[PDB]
Amino acid sequence: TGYYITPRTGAGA
Amino acid sequence: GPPRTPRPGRREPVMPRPPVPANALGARGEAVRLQLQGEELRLQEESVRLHQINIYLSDRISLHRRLPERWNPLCKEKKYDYDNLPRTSVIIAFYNEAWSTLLRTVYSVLETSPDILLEEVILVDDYSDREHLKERLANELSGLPKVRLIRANKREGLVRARLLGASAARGDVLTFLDCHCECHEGWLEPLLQRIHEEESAVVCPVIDVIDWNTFEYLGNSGEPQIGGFDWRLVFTWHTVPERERIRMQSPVDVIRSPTMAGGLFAVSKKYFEYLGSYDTGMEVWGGENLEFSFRIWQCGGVLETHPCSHVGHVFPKQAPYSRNKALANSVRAAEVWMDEFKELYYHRNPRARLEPFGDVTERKQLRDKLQCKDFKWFLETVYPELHVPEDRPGFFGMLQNKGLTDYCFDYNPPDENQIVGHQVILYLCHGMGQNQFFEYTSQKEIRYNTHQPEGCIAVEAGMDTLIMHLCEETAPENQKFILQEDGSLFHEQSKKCVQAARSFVPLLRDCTNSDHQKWFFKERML
Ligand SMILES: O=c1ccn([C@@H]2O[C@H](COP(=O)(O)OP(=O)(O)O)[C@@H](O)[C@H]2O)c(=O)[nH]1
Ligand SMILES: *[C@H]1O[C@H](CO)[C@H](O)[C@H](O)[C@H]1NC(C)=O
Ligand SMILES: *[C@H]1O[C@H](CO)[C@H](O)[C@H](O)[C@H]1NC(C)=O
Ligand SMILES: [Mn+2]
Ligand SMILES: [Mn+2]
Repeated sequence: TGYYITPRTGAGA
Repeated sequence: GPPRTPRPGRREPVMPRPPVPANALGARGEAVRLQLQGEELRLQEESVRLHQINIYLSDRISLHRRLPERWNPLCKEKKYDYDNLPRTSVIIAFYNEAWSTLLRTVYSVLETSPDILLEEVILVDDYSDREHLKERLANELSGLPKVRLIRANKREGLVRARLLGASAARGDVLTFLDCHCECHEGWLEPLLQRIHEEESAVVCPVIDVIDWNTFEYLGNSGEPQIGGFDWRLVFTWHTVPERERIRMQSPVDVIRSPTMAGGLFAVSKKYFEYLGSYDTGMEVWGGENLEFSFRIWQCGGVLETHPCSHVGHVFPKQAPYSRNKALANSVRAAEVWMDEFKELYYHRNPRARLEPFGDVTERKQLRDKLQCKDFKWFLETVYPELHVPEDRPGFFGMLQNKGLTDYCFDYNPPDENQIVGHQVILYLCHGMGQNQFFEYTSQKEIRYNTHQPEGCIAVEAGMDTLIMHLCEETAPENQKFILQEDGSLFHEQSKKCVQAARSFVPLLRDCTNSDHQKWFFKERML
């Protein structure tokens, strides 16, 4: 076993 | 004396919104799930497979839809001095975007931006190969007011395509958007007003989610997240610290942000050029937002999120095209801006050591010409809540057992976000890091900190197993280990030693001279 996207923010805040 | 005649121009948007069908899909920014069957269902699946966005649905949502009001009501109280605000060129580079998402971006800008403030919308075709973006696009845009379409001659990547747009721009302020955005009402005035106050401010909207499958708008009126990064040099979001919240005079004032999500921001054109714009050595995608953030802070500007400016963004299901240059781009940023702290990066992403990154001589000369502050300053002043690892020689890497040859500490949480509460085990060493990367610190903790939040090994009351906790400000007693010269790993609270035990796990046992209680760090396997 072992940076391809920009994260969205979580539903939290 | 008599009132003066104001500056002429309409405060209303460049274009009015066409009449809406009352029953139109997605009209109020609501989630739409079409529940298709048969061939229509297959066409929807093919559109997701081809765009990583439900373009089947987007094609059935109005290109002129008005986002619902979601901002903090105090933003409606803001009065703007339209007669003195600068004019902006909106720059939208696009590569193989779908028809409906791109055109909805353009109509959103034209239908929400005050005419008096918008110089032009500049579309930059980064050498797209999809046919609908060729003559069909030029024909559809040809009659629109305040729209220019510029085409690259070869594949440029988002950095150099954006610079094509900036080079052609006629406004005082450059505003960058992606080709799959939708603007909240009133998004532009706060950005321009802030740059009107401070020429060296780079100002970003709060980026709201538009869901790639349902096109639901997820903007809200709460305090937004702001930008940071971890020591893999990947952008992450975090909550506004108390230090910054104390300095805000109201909830809708601007918020300083260590880094930008990238791609959505406004900046004076003269200031963007003064700072050296973008590193033209970056390719395709990734890493430029971090380099630009570091450059802004270290070279004397401010990077800010404006809570009154909201822009929705269609985050895709996954990468819609090959993103194989983010690592090299991040290395260019690290080599120019991070000084000795680049090593903390190389330790946690060893592939970066091998990645060709080209020539950064001119960016280093840029840094000297602008007399920029160093990276230690940036960490201590802009981003002090980011934990800075020590990575002391001999105290980081894989934590290998002397007696049980070729086995090392291994921790794999179920969810990458929730790391707390599972047992650390032993596993054949593979040298790839992440699950086998640990750092023994000066505060006697065994840290699991390839990414954030940092985990610290602990032993719960009366147990012999090693469990993953979160690191805290003051190390709790059950997290303190003493790593002696000979290799013994001594748990202070238990008064016991860590022993490689039978799969294989590390367990507390009474201290002996056994090699199964001897440990050592290895950076690399060979
Ligand atoms: O080689 C490229 C890659 C992307 N883009 C465009 O530049 C912006 C890059 O953003 P993208 O949305 O793909 O990245 P993300 O927001 O998902 O991180 C978008 O408008 C893309 O259309 C481009 O012009 N050339
Ligand atoms: C992949 O998973 C295995 C088993 O879950 C191990 O935890 C291994 O350490 C992981 N690989 C990496 C590189 O983290
Ligand atoms: C995350 O927070 C931002 C504000 O900073 C946006 O509201 C975004 O829509 C949020 N993400 C989700 C999925 O709701
Ligand atoms: Mn035109
Ligand atoms: Mn995007």
